[PDB]
Amino acid sequence: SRANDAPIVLLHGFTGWGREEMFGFKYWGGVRGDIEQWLNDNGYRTYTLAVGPLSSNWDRACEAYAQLVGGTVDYGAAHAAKHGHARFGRTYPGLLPELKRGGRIHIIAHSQGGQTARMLVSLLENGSQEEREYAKAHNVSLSPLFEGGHHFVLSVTTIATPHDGTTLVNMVDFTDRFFDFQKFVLKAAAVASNVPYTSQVYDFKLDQWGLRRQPGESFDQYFERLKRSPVWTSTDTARYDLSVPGAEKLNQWVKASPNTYYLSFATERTYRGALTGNYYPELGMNAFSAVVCAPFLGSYRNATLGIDDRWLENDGIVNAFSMNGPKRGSTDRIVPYDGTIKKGVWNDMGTYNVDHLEVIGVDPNPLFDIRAFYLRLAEQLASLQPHHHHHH
Ligand SMILES: [Ca+2]
Ligand SMILES: [Zn+2]
Repeated sequence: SRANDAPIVLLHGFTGWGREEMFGFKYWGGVRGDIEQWLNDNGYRTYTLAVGPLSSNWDRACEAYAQLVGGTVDYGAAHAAKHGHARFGRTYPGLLPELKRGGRIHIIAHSQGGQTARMLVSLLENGSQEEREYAKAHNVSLSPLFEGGHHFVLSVTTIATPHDGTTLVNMVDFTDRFFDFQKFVLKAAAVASNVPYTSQVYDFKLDQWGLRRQPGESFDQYFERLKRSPVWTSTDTARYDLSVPGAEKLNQWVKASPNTYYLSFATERTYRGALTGNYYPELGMNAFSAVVCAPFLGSYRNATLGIDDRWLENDGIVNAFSMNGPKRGSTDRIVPYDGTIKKGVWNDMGTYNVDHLEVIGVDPNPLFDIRAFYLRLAEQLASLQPHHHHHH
């Protein structure tokens, strides 16, 4: 039973949006309903974050912080000068003002949101030495997020997160397919990609970059312009952070806080071929994944990059091997769940048979009791004890 009162905060990956976006079709729930609503009705206070889907984890984090405490998004002076984008972003009212008063939160994250959640914890706790130094050498102002000392997160839960990246980015035509993936997600919500909708619909929130869908332009047309923009061609991008090498760099500095609980959930929707060693998409896998991504992920090898047989099992988007926690270029410890949730370590909760999109309800799966999954997760989060008295 209940040991803490901390609210839950939901966070997406390389696709995602606000609750008011996509005509109310939820990222968290999809065709199965509204996950946040489910948790609230069952008494687990829950909120929802919406950050730039194609943005670097660093940008998201700066966005998350601000969206949480309120204020104007500060990407940090050293960071903005480094990558040529605006230092300042969109302003937010603050979902949880209580955070500045001593309160904590639980983050549940999907896909790339996992990387972001980890980074956010790091920045909250340690800040950025680079930013502090810059501020002092150029006499510029500094955001609190970079000063360290913030203790907002009691726990982080990751679901189908590419902690060590996804080999997907290695597809010869990754660029066009990744955008076809966005198009599929749009379709999933009954939204067309070839129609110049006047209403916002899907805000990619690229304020830092000066990018936005223009009037008369469909999603298909906007994606052609995004493809050639800095959010797809620079290192400060989700595209980079997504790669195996990118994930490893991020792992070099984004470490697990000894004051925070970490939970990992893995996904797979594949079967192994006996003659080839490869992995193939199961029945029921989202269409797109099954035709476009799955075959590549379950067959792609690269020994010079350390991609071997353990990397084949995938969930249609991300290699399963990458989900339990960051390992490549990491000092984080990963411990198998033995019935007891330990602090400052990745508690590997196992592997669940559902794809990348089914786990959040964007893709239908009648055999997966989604509500029960999230509810059981909320119960475990609530039982988390802030203080663990060392015993027999
Ligand atoms: Ca399915
Ligand atoms: Zn940036």
